[PDB]
Amino acid sequence: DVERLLCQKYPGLAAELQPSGACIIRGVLGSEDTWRRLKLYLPHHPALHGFQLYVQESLEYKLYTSANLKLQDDWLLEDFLDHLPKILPREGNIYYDILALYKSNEYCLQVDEACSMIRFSEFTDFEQHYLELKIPSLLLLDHSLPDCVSLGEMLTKSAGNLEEALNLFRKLLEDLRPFYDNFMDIDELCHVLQPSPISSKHKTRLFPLKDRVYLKLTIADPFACIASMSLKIIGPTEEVARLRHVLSDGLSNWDSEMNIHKNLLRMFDLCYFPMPDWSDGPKLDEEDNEELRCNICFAYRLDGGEVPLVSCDNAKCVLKCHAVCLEEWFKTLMDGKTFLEVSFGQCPFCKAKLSTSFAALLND
Ligand SMILES: OC[C@H]1O[C@H](O[C@H]2[C@H](O)[C@@H](O)[C@@H](O)O[C@@H]2CO)[C@H](O)[C@@H](O)[C@@H]1O
Ligand SMILES: [Au+]
Ligand SMILES: [Au+]
Ligand SMILES: [Au+]
Ligand SMILES: [Au+]
Ligand SMILES: [Au+]
Ligand SMILES: [Au+]
Ligand SMILES: [Au+]
Ligand SMILES: [Au+]
Ligand SMILES: [Zn+2]
Ligand SMILES: [Zn+2]
Repeated sequence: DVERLLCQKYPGLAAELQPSGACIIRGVLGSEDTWRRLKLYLPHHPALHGFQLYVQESLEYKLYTSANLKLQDDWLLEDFLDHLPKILPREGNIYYDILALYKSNEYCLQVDEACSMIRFSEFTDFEQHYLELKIPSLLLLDHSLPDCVSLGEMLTKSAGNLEEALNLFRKLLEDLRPFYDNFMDIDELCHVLQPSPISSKHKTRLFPLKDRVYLKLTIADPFACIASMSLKIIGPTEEVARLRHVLSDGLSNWDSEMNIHKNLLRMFDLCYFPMPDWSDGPKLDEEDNEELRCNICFAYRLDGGEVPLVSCDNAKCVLKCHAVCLEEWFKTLMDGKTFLEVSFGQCPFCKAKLSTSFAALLND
């Protein structure tokens, strides 16, 4: 309807309606030699009067009402938009600054040819982390840290010179040690199945709790490590059902003076998590049916390191599956309604109960 006109003529605007018969348009409107950040309130869409335009003049938003700004008596939204852009009214040296930072025991600083970009790395106590900026922009290129962090935004607003940038970054690193430290133990003492290749960026970890039962740890806010912590039990219906109670209790009894790993051991009454060990002897014995490969894709490991973990309650149904290879089945089954309303579906193979706890492997 209106996002139509917004799509063809204004790709940088987002028209959000309200059930309150109103309409808010935010986004960017542009002319050939200028653009503005914009927020337009329209109390009476499609009538313009009573309009409330917020244009970012610099640091703050400037407000335009009918008193502020004068429209035409006949204009519609379109008219108002393609008209709007015309009606609205020591410095130190960076190369020196690089040389200033070049030598240091706390990080190696690398300069690209033509010095178009620089890269900090091998940070002390965070040797895995790195930061790349454009020169002399100081525009954020690549970097470690979960992608959900608004580092770019932080830099532009809070970092004036190269040194200020470096430090803002090392600041977050310190802020992030609890997040990182916490995954330290889980990575070394648990058998982490996904992410296949673990990186400074991943806010997640999936590992086995016991035979047939996986536990997926996920940390929404890397700065609010435990506040944003979240556990999900994945496995056969009854195991899931059973363990879900343990989980609740475990959280209620959370020992704040213990990290997540040890707190999980506490939670599930284990002195250690299941993990491959030389003491398992040589496998061979058992020779799990040669087919551990999905069973739909006929692949074992996907381009993203996904692995066949899905399995019905029926011990006798040899047959596993990548969650994504079954993504629709999981959504066409439990569409909307929560998984306690829908615990399972039918094993498309033996018909057995198939826990919908696996849908948890989706999305991410
Ligand atoms: O007798 C089995 C085994 O128990 C312990 O080994 C554990 C190990 O501590 C963990 O990594 C766990 O995930 O699996 C291993 C095998 O059960 C003992 O430490 C080990 O010496 C012993 O053989
Ligand atoms: Au568009
Ligand atoms: Au709208
Ligand atoms: Au140098
Ligand atoms: Au280096
Ligand atoms: Au984030
Ligand atoms: Au934590
Ligand atoms: Au033990
Ligand atoms: Au359907
Ligand atoms: Zn698959
Ligand atoms: Zn089955």
